[PDB]
Amino acid sequence: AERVAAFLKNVWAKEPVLVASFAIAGLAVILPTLSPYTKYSLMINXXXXXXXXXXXXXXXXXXXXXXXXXXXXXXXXXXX
Amino acid sequence: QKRLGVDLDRWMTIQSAEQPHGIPSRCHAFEKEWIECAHGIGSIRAEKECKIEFEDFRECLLRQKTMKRLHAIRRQREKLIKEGKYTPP
Amino acid sequence: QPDVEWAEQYGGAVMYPTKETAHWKPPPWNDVDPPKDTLVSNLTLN
Amino acid sequence: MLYIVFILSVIFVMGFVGFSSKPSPIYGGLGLIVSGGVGCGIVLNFGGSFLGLMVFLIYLGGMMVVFGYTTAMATEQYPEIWLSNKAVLGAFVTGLLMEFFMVYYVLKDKEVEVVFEFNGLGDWVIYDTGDSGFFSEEAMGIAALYSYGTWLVIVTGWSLLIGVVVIMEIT
Amino acid sequence: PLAYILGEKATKKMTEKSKLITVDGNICSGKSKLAKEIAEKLGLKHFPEAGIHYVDSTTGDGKPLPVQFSGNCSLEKFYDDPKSNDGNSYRLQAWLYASRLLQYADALEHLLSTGQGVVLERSIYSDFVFLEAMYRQGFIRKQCVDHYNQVKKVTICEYLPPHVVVYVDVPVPEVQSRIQKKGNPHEMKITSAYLQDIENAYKGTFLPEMSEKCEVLQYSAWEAQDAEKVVEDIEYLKYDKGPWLDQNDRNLHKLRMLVQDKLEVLNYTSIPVFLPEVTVGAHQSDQVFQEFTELPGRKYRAGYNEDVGDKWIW
Amino acid sequence: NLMLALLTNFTLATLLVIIAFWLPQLFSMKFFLVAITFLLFDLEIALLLPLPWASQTANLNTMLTMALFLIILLAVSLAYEWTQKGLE
Amino acid sequence: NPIIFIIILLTIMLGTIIVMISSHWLLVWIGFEMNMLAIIPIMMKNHNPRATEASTKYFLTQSTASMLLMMAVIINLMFSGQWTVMKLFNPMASMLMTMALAMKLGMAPFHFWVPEVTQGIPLSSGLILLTWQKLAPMSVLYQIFPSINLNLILTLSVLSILIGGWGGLNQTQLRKIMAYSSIAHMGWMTAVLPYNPTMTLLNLIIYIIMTSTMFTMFMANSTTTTLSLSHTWNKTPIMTVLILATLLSMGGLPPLSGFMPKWMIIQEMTKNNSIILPTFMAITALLNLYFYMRLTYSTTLTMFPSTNNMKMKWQFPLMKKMTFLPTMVVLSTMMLPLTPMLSV
Amino acid sequence: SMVYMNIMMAFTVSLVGLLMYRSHLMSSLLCLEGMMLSLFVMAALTILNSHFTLASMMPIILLVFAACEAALGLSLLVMVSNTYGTDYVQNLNLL
Amino acid sequence: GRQGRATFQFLPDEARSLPPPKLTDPRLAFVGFLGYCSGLIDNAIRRRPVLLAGLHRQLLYITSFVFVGYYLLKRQDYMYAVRDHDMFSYIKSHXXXXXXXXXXXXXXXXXXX
Repeated sequence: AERVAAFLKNVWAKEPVLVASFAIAGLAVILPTLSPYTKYSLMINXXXXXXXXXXXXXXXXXXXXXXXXXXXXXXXXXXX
Repeated sequence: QKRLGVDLDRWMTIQSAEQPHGIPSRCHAFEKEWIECAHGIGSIRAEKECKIEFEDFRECLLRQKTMKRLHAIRRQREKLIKEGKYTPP
Repeated sequence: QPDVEWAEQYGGAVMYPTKETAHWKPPPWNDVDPPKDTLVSNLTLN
Repeated sequence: MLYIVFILSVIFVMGFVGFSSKPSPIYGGLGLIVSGGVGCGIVLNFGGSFLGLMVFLIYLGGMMVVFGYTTAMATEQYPEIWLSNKAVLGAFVTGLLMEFFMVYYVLKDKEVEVVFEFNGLGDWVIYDTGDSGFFSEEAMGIAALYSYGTWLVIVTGWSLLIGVVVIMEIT
Repeated sequence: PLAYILGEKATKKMTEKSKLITVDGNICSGKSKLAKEIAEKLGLKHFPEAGIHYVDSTTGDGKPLPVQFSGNCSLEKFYDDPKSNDGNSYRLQAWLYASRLLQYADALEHLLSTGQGVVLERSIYSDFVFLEAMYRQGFIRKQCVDHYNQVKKVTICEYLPPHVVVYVDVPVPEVQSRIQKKGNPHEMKITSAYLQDIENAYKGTFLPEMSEKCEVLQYSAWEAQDAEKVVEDIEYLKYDKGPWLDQNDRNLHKLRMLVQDKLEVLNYTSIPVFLPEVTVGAHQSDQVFQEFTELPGRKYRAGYNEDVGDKWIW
Repeated sequence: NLMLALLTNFTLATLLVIIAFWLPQLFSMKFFLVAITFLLFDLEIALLLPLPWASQTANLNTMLTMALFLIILLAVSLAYEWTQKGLE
Repeated sequence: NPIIFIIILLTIMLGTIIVMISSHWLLVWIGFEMNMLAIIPIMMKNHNPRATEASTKYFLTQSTASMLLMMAVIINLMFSGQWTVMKLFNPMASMLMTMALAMKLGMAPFHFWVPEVTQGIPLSSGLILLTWQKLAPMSVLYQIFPSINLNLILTLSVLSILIGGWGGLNQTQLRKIMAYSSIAHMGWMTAVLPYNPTMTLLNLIIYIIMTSTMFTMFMANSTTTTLSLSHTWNKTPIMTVLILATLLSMGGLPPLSGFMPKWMIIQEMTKNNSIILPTFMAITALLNLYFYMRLTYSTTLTMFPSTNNMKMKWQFPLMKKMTFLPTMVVLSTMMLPLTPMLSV
Repeated sequence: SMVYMNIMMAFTVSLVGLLMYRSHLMSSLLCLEGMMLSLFVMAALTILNSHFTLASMMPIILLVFAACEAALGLSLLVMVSNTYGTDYVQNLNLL
Repeated sequence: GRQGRATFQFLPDEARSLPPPKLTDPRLAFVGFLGYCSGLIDNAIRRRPVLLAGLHRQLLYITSFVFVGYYLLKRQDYMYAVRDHDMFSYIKSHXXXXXXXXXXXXXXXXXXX
């Protein structure tokens, strides 16, 4: 190594707080794209209804039923 | 616009547009008339065809026509002092 | 033919003479120098 | 007593009377504390607690604080009393008579103005809103958003990059 | 010159063991020429003293231009015996100042690009000693000195650092005998009071030069002509808290850009103020400029010319 | 009421000043750059204020790219500050 | 200055792009104030007492200009409440819109800063950044061409040529003459805006190019008429011929393409039954020509500015657009009279 | 109508306060802060009453650009106090 | 007059590319002369011998003014056609606005001397 081994141990000796400024902020950018866990957070965020629900008048339609518990609609059940 | 924004979106300027969550405008129903009236160039240069739908829309934001009306009621309510006045509540 | 007297008449000041503007002196040739005299110049402690 | 916004709006203009008048930058600096702090209350009364506290954090927690430095850098030590100063008191007395004389005409609700708009009652129609929303509402429950307005975030970032670089080149 | 973001930058592989050392104040006789030639061991480049033929020697092509074309009726022999009624007096000094401003601009450009020890023979900061001494006796008009001071205030302030080391030579009042000993018929028969006033004005001019945070060193006639004594003093004495010590990023580049072109530095030297002694006539100057165009020196371009070079047309 | 809470604090504070006075009977331009940096950073903090407030409802893929971007330029401004800052 | 000078210069280029490509009222508000933060460092540059005085006089006039413009934006919420740049919808907001844009431009009542700001600029590179800056308020005026009252635009256009035509007669400073030709040309700009918004964009094209040709030829350092005098004999005689083509073109002369604005501005106005105004335009334009009349005598004559010092080394400036643009500035009236359609 | 008769009046009073002078250049920049403060309140009332929700971010952006001018213009004021002794409108050189 | 059914981004519309472009036009040659003229005075400002016989960077000066001038003339041929097309279509649609008057031998006063 020409600068990988040379210009790393010098940074630990001369101001090692600057190592933390690039590494922790670096992991803040790279890790969100790599991890297959960000998909779950988007699912519940859209599922949480802040506004009141709206009923649509159905004329021959699928995947829609009554307000009572039935196998219809989205209704996220990701890890209970 | 002097130079148009083609193949890119950066608007979100006009009222009664895409809501942050689902929150409505105070004059949402009135612009549903106004934008639909003046989408063509017919009442843009002349501005005479949509005069009926503009006066009610100007009334929505300012409420000046109701302000003059409520003042007329309040003045006549003050006129009833030492006269034939009645208060139900 | 134009001479040195013609250049003095069209000299850089105010073009034509005026009663109101007479104290208005012409600016230096390039880059004006500030009045550097009378400043703070290092404060003292006792 | 019955009015909430209208009483505070008079004090708001009263602060600006000290800006039309020139009572030395120190006493004029006190204007931004009085009119600024009351200026929060005018915003707060209609709703939106976040936007009302923005003046507290930036204007009252930065802007005039930095303006407090420059008053000490130039034109410092002593502020001259505005009672002794000529025409400064004259601008102050004429400034208040443009507002206090008008308030007497605002009494009995309606008033004549330079503009076509009238004063009105300002008690029942003071809020101008019924129920509107419910949860995370009041227009400024979700006030600022990085979503949708993605372009505005970049350009604000550009100008704040300029500010740090440029002032360094000036001084 | 414009794009310095890459490898080429100010104070890069420079400004270490390389400094501008000005050898000035030779009173009247050519005494500074011996000291500058001796100071060639430490200093890399030593420029000769600027005269009447220097402006054509630099930037031109080897051989100097004739007396009629180069400097309008300007000669060093005329100043040897200075006389009244439409003479040189001041216009040779203005030409001498323009040549000394040109050689300093070249030397400073030679210092910034490739760091070398530059030795100068009488700089800009010694020129007003050469003028004011002539003014003490009846030679130059009062209004001409004020015209010179207007050029002095503008041209000098463009250069942020003056000098590093300034050498001071104070000889005996019997220096006229040394001038008579030297083989020069023109330099001889000069006024003894003029040379005495030149040494008197220099004593009051060396004090602000030393106070300007530049390392000033005084030398005697017995101390002169010493290659070992002068070089050891230059190495031992270090410049501290001077105007020469400046930022390489901002101050040095703006200095380099102004000194890169000769026309940009001499643009401030030409004053719009009309003077009868400084040559105002355009009718004879029109033919004189036409004679310069007729001359086979430059005439056509900055570099390439017909019947001189030109390998390709494009 | 909020005004009832505020005025009671200020009136008793001024009351202590009445006790304090009536009851007894017998230059440098370098510090300006600090105020400049402070005010310019406040607005970037003001733009970064709605972070634990707007992230609850809005899309995360659109926000994260913009949220970090403000802190990046907040550090890039400091990266320009490092090259000759001052003795203070 | 290294890359940072180019970055600052690029943000003025980017700043006007926000003004050009826009739909929102607060978006153009940012675009104006993006320039305010970016012109000031180039206004300073050489650490001068004149530069400090010019920048403070520039800021305090143009900061008040933006805040007057923001009032017009807020009244556009008071009435209608639509935030799309098309119409003001008010007889009150239109007054505070046009007068605020008049402050940023060199229009009649707010002209006093223009000559004193131009004097305090250190270099010719900074002198371009006022003539190019005038594109930004002109771009907004093209967008809001209707709903704006004739009584407070045309009066400001007529008076500006009057005060511009008398404002350079008692001046010898080369920067001051260019600053008052700016005030003179702005009267020809806003006069077209009611009588077809077209040709106002072409009037910019002619003006911006013709002004940029001046300062690029003023790279050979000259601040006064007497300093530009020593140029005929001491400096190159072919340079005086090419400046003559730009001096005479700025005034109303038909063989040169600086008559191409004065072609259509009168032509479009005369179509709409107005003759008494275009008469007043052309006669006052001769006073604008009169500055260049006395300024052509600095180059055509000898004038005796010889100077004992003669330059042997050839001049090497930037000269980026100093060759391509004066060829278009001298002759285009015979080349492209159909360019009205191509531009707008 | 009711409140807008005061906050518009406060804007016009500050508009006079800017252009009127008693030699102090600090007071003009102080009034520029007040001008942006008066523009802040006038924008706030128009957006908060007529529930826009989207436009609420706009005075926050306006607040940023309020401080952009009222610092970079303030930095130039310091440069006047570096060249000259004390900041005054009367102390000028330009013609 | 003003733009109606036209949008920005890419200067010619491409949808209305029906009219034939300018081929070896006298208008192209005059801009070509200006391209040559710009390649003459560049050797005058920057001191170079002989404007006619000098350095051959003039080929760039000729081509650039021809290239930009060709698309500029293409914009001219487009915009003049559209302005004419909207004018003709306005008469064809309304008809009542444009009135026709034909066949008249009306009496007029005769001037003396």
